[PDB]
Amino acid sequence: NGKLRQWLIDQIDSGKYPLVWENEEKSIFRIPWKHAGKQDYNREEDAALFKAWALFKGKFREGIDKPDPPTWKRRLRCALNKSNDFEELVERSQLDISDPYKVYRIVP
Amino acid sequence: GKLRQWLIDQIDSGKYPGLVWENEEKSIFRIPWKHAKQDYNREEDAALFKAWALFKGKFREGIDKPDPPTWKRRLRCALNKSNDFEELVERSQLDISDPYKVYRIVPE
DNA sequence: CAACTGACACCGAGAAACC
DNA sequence: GGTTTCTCGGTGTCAGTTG
Repeated sequence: NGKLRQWLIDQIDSGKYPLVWENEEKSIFRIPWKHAGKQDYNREEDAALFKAWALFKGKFREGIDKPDPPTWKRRLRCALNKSNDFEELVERSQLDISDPYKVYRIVP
Repeated sequence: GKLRQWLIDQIDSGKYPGLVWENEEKSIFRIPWKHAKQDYNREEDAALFKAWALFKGKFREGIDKPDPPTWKRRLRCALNKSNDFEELVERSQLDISDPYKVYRIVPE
């Protein structure tokens, strides 16, 4: 249980996702949030985390199921919203720039 | 344990629509399972769920607030974890107008 | 028309509570 | 011990909104 917390911390610390820490206390971080309708949407890099969380919890299986980034994007938002681990800073969410992003926070 | 004899009396009563058998030995029966959408009504669709709460004194009429979600959750959690009831997932028609589930009463 | 969202319902699997 | 319920961290559904 509670695999979402440690998984996301490991994803941010990995740096493999070009989602970064916004402070050095490792308590507030960035996260990309590009809309899948924009002409700047690469289905691979933009939906990389959303696919990974579906691959992690055994929801999407390669070469077996039809890909669907919308469902992958919806599952991660509901997980972050429902989990008592991450509180989103909606007033700091800069969701209207060249590369939109949200801001979250982790508590004890 | 009161779940076995109680449910057998509910199906045999025929008071709830959809709660019927599938053989003459009364060992395989359909249970009406809808999603709370469509023509869902708290009366006819969620009647058996209220009976279990009243039977086990979990809901007093006019005192506790009606909560059909947890009423169906209690009956589900007890029905699934019961060893007197086998869920036949292969005949479980979940993709129809009035979806039902097939349960078998194991003898003992 | 696809994509997105919040509000609400749903779920299984250990962990309790309760015979 | 054996049975019913409670917890919890996810997930699904819908109706309206949005790019």
